[PDB]
Amino acid sequence: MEEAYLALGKKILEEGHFKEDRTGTGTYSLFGYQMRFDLAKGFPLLTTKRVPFGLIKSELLWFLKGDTNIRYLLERNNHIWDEWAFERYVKSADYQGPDMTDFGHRVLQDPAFAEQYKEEHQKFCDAILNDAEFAEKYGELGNIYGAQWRHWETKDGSFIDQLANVIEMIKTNPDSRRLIVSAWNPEDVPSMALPPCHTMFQFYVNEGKLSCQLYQRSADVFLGVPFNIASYALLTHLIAHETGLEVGEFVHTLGDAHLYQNHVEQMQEQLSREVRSFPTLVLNPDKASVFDFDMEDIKVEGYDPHPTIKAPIAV
Amino acid sequence: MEEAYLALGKKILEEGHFKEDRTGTGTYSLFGYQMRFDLAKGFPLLTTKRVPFGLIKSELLWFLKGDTNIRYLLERNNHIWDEWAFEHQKFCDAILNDAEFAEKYGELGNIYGAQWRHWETKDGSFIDQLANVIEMIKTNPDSRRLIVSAWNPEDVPSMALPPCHTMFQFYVNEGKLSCQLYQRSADVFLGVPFNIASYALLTHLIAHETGLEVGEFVHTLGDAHLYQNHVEQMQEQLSREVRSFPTLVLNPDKASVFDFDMEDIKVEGYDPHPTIKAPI
Ligand SMILES: CN(Cc1cnc2nc(N)nc(N)c2n1)c1ccc(C(=O)N[C@@H](CCC(=O)O)C(=O)O)cc1
Repeated sequence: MEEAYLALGKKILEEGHFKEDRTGTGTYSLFGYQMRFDLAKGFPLLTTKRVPFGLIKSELLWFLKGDTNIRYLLERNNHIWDEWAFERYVKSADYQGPDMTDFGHRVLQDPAFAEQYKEEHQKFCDAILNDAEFAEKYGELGNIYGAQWRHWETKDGSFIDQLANVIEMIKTNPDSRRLIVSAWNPEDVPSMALPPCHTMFQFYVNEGKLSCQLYQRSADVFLGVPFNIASYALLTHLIAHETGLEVGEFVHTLGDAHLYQNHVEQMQEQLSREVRSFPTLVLNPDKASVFDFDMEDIKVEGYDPHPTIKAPIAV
Repeated sequence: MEEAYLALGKKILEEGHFKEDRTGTGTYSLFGYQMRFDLAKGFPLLTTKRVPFGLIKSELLWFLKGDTNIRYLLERNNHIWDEWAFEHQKFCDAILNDAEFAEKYGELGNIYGAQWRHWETKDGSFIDQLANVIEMIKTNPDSRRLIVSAWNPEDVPSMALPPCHTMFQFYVNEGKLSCQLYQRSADVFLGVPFNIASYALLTHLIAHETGLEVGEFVHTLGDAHLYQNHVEQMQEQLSREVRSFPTLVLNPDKASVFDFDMEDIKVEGYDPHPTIKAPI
């Protein structure tokens, strides 16, 4: 239930001790958490603030087609993966605009700098979208979620399609205890723009219902977790659709659940709002495979949330 | 709290879903569970039934030193894998006497020790996950990436018993080390008690190695299942009055944990109820 999520954010506000982090922003943090969402009770897209499903869709599709290049994402006007690509670009030999050291923090404090970042960011996206050589070198994120789900590279010159295998074990072996997809590949971690935040997931089956547990090593509570819940819920409806099954519980397990110190006013303002009905997910009955779904094949209807609460993304 | 485990077995008896596998094995089942153990309240060896700590020690020391060979376990009366290795005593004996014969037939290959200390790459090199996470702990305690993984999908479909312990994550706040463990499948009566002690000891060992106090051990389960002829044994356990967990005592005169042998790990104040027997 939404309440479960809202309770996480309260609990970190109350009890989460302060902890320095890679990004430099600062966080309040807990270790070890578990939220459950019965998906039969509604599609878990938060109603206490507007959460952009279109962006959740395209990021999922992007993960399922096995792709790790932002061009696809930018073609559908999704900029949620932009900064890590931009950061890679500005640290490269090829970049020659103004010094973008520390842009993640300096856009908040310095207005003529944010304008400069805004300019460079705009030429970066237009280069990715219109220069195939540039897209190819600088849209790339490494072997992040998509590469590991579809094309986990083997020792002897091949690849394992993890996701597709697990879908097929669900169909023929619904009681197996190894319905597991991992994105944590120790070989590829240092190559990755970021190691996987949602690290690994497991499926389970009882009386014709499909349930999923996610292990998430690092959980950005205000910005990310609303994405991840919806992302993994959508994935579960997709797999239940392909596999001919009803939809079960999504269980969200966390390692470091953190509230960025600059998300606190947002998380308090979110707590002051009454919970509304979850929406209903709608899928194309004509599509048969998880991997056949496109943007028009997935809608959410009945979504009537409270207003957008803006916050700054860490790094 | 030991009551977290006890509520878990009680919830399985009450709400667990029955299933029956190809061999004809019954189980009662739940998906998604989390138990926490505050290690400053005591070391979580079960008091409601006797749990054999020696076997947990020997087996954790064997994973920790990266050893995949039974000779170590055999020198310490631990027998839990001399089946996937096996006139019987002739073999056990020969492993224990002949210097070469142990290497020839006592190797077990790919399991926790090899995966924690020796994860093979494409170019033929090896990653020592555990060693690396220890230096990360000392040098970057605020890291959200203190992860060790036992799950390679290249090797799982090939292997005899794929790891029930799929990954663990460390965490540090205010001079205190915690560990969360994701376990994809769990024997609630015989395995889980065995696994709570193991991973709490691991946490204690890594805290000693890095000069930290112990925080929590968090146990997260996927498929948690009670075998149908553990029911009578689980019910018998829930009728017994919880006691205080005991105290772990680690030898303070050995600096590194990679030198710890059986004699250097002691449990004090351990007053469990009688051993409960069951099939495995
Ligand atoms: C890609 N992604 C997953 C991802 C990757 N690295 C991360 N790194 C950190 N520190 N925190 C995260 N949540 C995070 N998340 C993200 C990234 C940004 C937003 C985000 O800024 N969303 C805004 C803006 C949405 C919009 O474009 O309108 C929101 O209001 O929810 C969400 C998910």
